[PDB]
Amino acid sequence: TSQVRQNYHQDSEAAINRQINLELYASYVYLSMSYYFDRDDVALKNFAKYFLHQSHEEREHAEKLMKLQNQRGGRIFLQDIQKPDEDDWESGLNAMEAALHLEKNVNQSLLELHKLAHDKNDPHLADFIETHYLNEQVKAIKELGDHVTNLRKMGAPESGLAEYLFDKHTLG
Amino acid sequence: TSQVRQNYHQDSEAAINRQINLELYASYVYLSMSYYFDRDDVALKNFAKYFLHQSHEEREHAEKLMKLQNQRGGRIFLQDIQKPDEDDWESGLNAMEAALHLEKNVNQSLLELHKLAHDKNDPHLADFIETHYLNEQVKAIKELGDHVTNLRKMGAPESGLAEYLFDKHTLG
Amino acid sequence: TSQVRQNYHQDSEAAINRQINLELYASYVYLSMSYYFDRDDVALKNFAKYFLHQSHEEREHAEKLMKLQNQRGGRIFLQDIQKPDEDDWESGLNAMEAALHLEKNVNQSLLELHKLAHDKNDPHLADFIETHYLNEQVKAIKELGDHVTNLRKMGAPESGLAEYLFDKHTLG
Amino acid sequence: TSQVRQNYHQDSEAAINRQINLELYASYVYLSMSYYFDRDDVALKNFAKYFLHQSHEEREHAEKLMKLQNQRGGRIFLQDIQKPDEDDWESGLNAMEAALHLEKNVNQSLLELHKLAHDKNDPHLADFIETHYLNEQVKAIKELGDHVTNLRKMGAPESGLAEYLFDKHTLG
Amino acid sequence: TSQVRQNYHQDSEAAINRQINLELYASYVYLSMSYYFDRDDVALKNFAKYFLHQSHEEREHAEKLMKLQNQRGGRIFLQDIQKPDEDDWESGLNAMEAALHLEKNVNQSLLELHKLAHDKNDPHLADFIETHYLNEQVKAIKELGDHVTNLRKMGAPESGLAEYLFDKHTLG
Amino acid sequence: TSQVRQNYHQDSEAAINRQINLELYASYVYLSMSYYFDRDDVALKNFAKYFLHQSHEEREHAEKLMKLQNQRGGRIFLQDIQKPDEDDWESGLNAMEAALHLEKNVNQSLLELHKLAHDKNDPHLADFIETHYLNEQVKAIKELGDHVTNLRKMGAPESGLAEYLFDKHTLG
Ligand SMILES: [Ca+2]
Ligand SMILES: [Ca+2]
Ligand SMILES: [Ca+2]
Ligand SMILES: [Ca+2]
Ligand SMILES: [Ca+2]
Ligand SMILES: [Ca+2]
Ligand SMILES: [Ca+2]
Ligand SMILES: [Ca+2]
Ligand code: NI
Ligand code: NI
Ligand code: NI
Ligand code: NI
Ligand code: NI
Ligand code: NI
Ligand code: NI
Ligand code: NI
Ligand code: NI
Ligand code: NI
Ligand code: NI
Ligand code: NI
Ligand code: NI
Ligand code: NI
Ligand code: NI
Ligand code: NI
Ligand code: NI
Ligand code: NI
Ligand code: NI
Ligand code: NI
Repeated sequence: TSQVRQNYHQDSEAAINRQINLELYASYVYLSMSYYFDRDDVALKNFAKYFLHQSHEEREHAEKLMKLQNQRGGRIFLQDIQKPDEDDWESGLNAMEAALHLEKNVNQSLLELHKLAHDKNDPHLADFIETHYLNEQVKAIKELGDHVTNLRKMGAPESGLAEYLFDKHTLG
Repeated sequence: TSQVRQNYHQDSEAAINRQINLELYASYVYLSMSYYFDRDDVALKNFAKYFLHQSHEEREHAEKLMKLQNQRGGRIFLQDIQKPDEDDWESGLNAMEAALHLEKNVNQSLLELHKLAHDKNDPHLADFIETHYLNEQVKAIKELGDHVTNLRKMGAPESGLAEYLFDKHTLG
Repeated sequence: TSQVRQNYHQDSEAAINRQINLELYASYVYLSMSYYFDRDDVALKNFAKYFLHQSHEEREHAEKLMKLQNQRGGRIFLQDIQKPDEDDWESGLNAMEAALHLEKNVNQSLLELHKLAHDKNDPHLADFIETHYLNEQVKAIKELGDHVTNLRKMGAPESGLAEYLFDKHTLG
Repeated sequence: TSQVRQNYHQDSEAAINRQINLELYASYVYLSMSYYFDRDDVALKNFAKYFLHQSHEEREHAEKLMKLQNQRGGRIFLQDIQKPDEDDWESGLNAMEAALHLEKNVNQSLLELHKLAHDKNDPHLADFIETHYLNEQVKAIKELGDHVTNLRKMGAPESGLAEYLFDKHTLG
Repeated sequence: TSQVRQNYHQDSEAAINRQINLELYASYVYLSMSYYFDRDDVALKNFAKYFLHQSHEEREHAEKLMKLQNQRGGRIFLQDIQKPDEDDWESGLNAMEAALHLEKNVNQSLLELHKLAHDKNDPHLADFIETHYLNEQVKAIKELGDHVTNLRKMGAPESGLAEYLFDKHTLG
Repeated sequence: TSQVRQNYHQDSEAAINRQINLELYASYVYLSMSYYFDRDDVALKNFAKYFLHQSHEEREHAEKLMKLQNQRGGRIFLQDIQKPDEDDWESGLNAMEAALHLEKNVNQSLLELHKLAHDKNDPHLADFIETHYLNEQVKAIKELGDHVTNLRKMGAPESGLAEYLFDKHTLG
């Protein structure tokens, strides 16, 4: 038992390791999306920059959870980072839709983590999730929804013009 | 065939995808090491900072190879990022030794990549490797060797004093 | 024999004179394209500026090879600069496609020059080509491919709107 | 007929295309001279810089005439740029004499262009030539004459000392 | 075997020790030349400064190769630095000619070192030589050739005036 | 006889040439020591920096004596610079002891040079030695003695910790 450990359930510790993996996974999905838009036959530079920024953010999310694990005296166990479910993300609209789906999955995982913390009467963990993760997820989901809506209304993905102009005026 | 592709062998393209994976793997190993030294029962903050810096560097290495793949008209295929071979890195000396071994493995992979590029008469790829990777590897290996030597001479890993003082005066 | 000449094969010297001519030729093609977009019945000012910049760059490429010839003790022999294969470049998309083709031809010439240097065991010439020409060509080809892709996806050349908006938001 | 064309005779348009070619030719002659003085067995760096500056100026002359052609609604037709009449320019004095001869030939062409413009009652073209070309030519010819005179009086080309000192104190 | 050593042939290691000695030797030759021009019966202060600068440069060349040896895990073995082949360098022209000969000898040694590295499939060593030594040698040889040419054309070594004026206007 | 020579005995001139050689030799010993501490299996960076600084100082000592030789109208005759008596300097303490021995040998040579100058009634040479060399030697010897004392008291060379900490806190 860690000399610092206090009111930290083993289920919470395991859940934090799973969330670390999920955040690293999200980082990897976004990296893949980013360089898809860097392809010479896609060539939407601001889509690429947008998803690269997201990738680096998700890495920060993971590192803060690793720090949390050690803060509470839990022990980090890393697992493989699975490659994303696609190699070719099709279009700006499709990538944005996939990112929305991803962020809602991460959000669901965090809400389950919060539920667990509360069930185990761990207010420090509950508030850590509340303070550093829940509103970030709500903001990310809202932003992605906004982007999907505009791309759809503009005529994406069929209109290459639409994705070009969205890349310039929204993501640029 | 990509409209940009020229003098880029399919073996080179495959080799670049493998090197991307190896760089991401190195990034993950270093992340694991970093947070090992953040444990309350290890608590060497400058070892932790050193390996975290290395982790972020390796991520830059991977991203530059992904950019290269698209520059030459190859196609990125990501694979799982395997978890590191240890969860507990034992000591500062042991971690440094493991990092040395890792950098020499990455170096061997890059020398084979250069050999392939030269065999396929790809001077752009050969010089990309020469210019951006080979001396970086030699410098990294020399630095890690220096660190291992000093930690050994100081009495690590048995002397917790040695690793403490090395953390303060070399890594800090 | 020049007092400075050393390890410089006569075939390399001849090849450098041919590359000088090819760089001056590229400069001239780009000059022609530039002023095509300055026509009152074409009137895409940022296409014009883009190709004029390219023209001046190619002139720098030629001058650096002339300097190289004298550095190694070879002797410059200039040849006519052939007029470009078109007087009317049709459209922004068509010009970009022609520029892509041109840069790949120049690249092929440089890869053959590097192959020759290596065959004649001239590492100074090989590395001169590697360092100052090969990645510049890869970058130019990637950029032109990106531009072609976007113009195609936007609806060029049929959509005069597409080329107008690309001129404003990408080239401007 | 161009929508902008007004009071612009087809003979004037053709004459402007010929003058464009002559300006590009002058640029090429000066480029050749410049790198002749960069040879290790000539090695007069300020002669080289002087003629390189002249080369870039002549390119500006050509570009302004191309702009003029489009301003008036004429159509640019480029022709080959002939290689200069010498590969070896012999000496600083000889190069200066050849440049003087060249500038007087260009001047003669411009005076004929002005005569044509006036014959066709084209005061815009006449004044364009007057304002941007005629005094530039007179100044260039006077400067070259001054240089030839001094080099002759100093003992060039036989005195290598003379050309060395002129390179340092006049061209430097 | 050094813990850092990788893909570093014993022949390469020996060749690097020989090149270290040759660079120190060049430094010594230039030191000797420098103070020859400091003699009261020679008294060309800018020749003296020129060769002293060269001496210190060659020392930097040697130190970078010593660093390289340790970077690759080779072991430095120094040898005597032979005194130069002359005590009296005769004249500015003669010294410049001797320096040209010296730089071409050093260049030949470096080209053989590069050939060896390539034969032993050592791209890190090949590119180290390419990047830090080959163009430096080409530039040095061209500069010395230029100086020899001007001194000859001016009338050196018979004209003490020529060497005086060259010292003032080129080396000063 | 030099036009500047006055009250300068041939024995003094010869002695100055010997001292030039001894100063260059000291520079070389210190260069060797410096890069010994740059080895991956020694890796004391501040020992390396300390002896490199000493090497460059000794080179300044030699150059000032060469200047002196020409000031007095003597003639410089250089001799080989002998390689140092060791390739492997064992330890920080051992190197410091060897440097102390070296500086006392150089000092003995300078005291004999001063004795000679005084015997030949050469007060300019005597005071040159007094002013620029004797106290520098006393200071160097005292510093090296201080370093040896501290390294011994700390437990060097057996304590790798001692040399590490001395490198950090005294030489750094
Ligand atoms: Ca998998
Ligand atoms: Ca696995
Ligand atoms: Ca033709
Ligand atoms: Ca290279
Ligand atoms: Ca012709
Ligand atoms: Ca000898
Ligand atoms: Ca010896
Ligand atoms: Ca005194
Ligand atoms: Ni996010
Ligand atoms: Ni996240
Ligand atoms: Ni779903
Ligand atoms: Ni690294
Ligand atoms: Ni890496
Ligand atoms: Ni192993
Ligand atoms: Ni280009
Ligand atoms: Ni080019
Ligand atoms: Ni074709
Ligand atoms: Ni080869
Ligand atoms: Ni002119
Ligand atoms: Ni002109
Ligand atoms: Ni004539
Ligand atoms: Ni040099
Ligand atoms: Ni050198
Ligand atoms: Ni010879
Ligand atoms: Ni000293
Ligand atoms: Ni000394
Ligand atoms: Ni003794
Ligand atoms: Ni006395």
